Amino acid sequence: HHWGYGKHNGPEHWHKDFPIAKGERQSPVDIDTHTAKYDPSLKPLSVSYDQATSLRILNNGHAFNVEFDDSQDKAVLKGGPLDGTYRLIQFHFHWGSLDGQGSEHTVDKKKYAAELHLVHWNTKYGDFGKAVQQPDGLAVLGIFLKVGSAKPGLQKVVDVLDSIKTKGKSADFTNFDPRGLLPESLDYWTYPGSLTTPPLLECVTWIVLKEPISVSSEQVLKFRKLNFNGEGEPEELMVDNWRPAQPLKNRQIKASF
Ligand SMILES: Nc1cc(Cl)c(S(N)(=O)=O)cc1S(N)(=O)=O
Ligand SMILES: [Zn+2]
Repeated sequence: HHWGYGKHNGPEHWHKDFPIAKGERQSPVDIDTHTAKYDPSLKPLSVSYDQATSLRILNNGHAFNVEFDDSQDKAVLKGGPLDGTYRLIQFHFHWGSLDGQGSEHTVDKKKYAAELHLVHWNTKYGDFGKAVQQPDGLAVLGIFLKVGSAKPGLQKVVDVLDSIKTKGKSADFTNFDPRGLLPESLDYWTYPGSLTTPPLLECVTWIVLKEPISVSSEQVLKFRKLNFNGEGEPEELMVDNWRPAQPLKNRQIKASF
């Protein structure tokens, strides 16, 4: 009875195996644009993905991860609310069964069709495993996806999904440039949170971009063709793999604009 997004193993059940699910800094959260405060102390956000080197893509049973070689100082996120440098390790998405839902963070309660998460770990902790055990171990750059014009830079990801339809399947995925998934503006909201999937560790500094990227209906439809189940098992379409907004509690969301 592994965790998932179904009625019997979904978000409302996670607290049993992962008590921190009801913690003080859980993610995602609803971003109230009028309550968020502009913070002039925020330094410019720096996204340096020029030397990013992807290794492959994997269907982990709940979504898919595009993994990067993080053994060297490449693909770094810094500046903004961050102290030091965070290295890119992987990115994945959360999406819905319908265009009207799919994102984890919401803006004034608005749900986007999907949400992209570029995960980075604080280099002062040596690696990802040690980083997640620290309050400032990770920095996740979140980007909303809305349905409209196609996103050319996402097509290579979309076309490879056919080869990893079921849980456990992976495929070589090199030379993918994550810069093609970024919107024009780097304006963002930031707050201290957690992983949105079990183990739900509260080790994340969230940086959510205000500007969404547009992807075509055809592109997101292919995301929905993936399977939660493994090869040869009853088909369970991989959709609605998003956790709903959690209590903000004692936290303030800061705006870079
Ligand atoms: N490993 C991992 C790390 C982070 Cl930080 C996040 S998220 N959703 O908090 O960005 C999700 C995952 S997972 N289990 O989906 O691969
Ligand atoms: Zn995520």
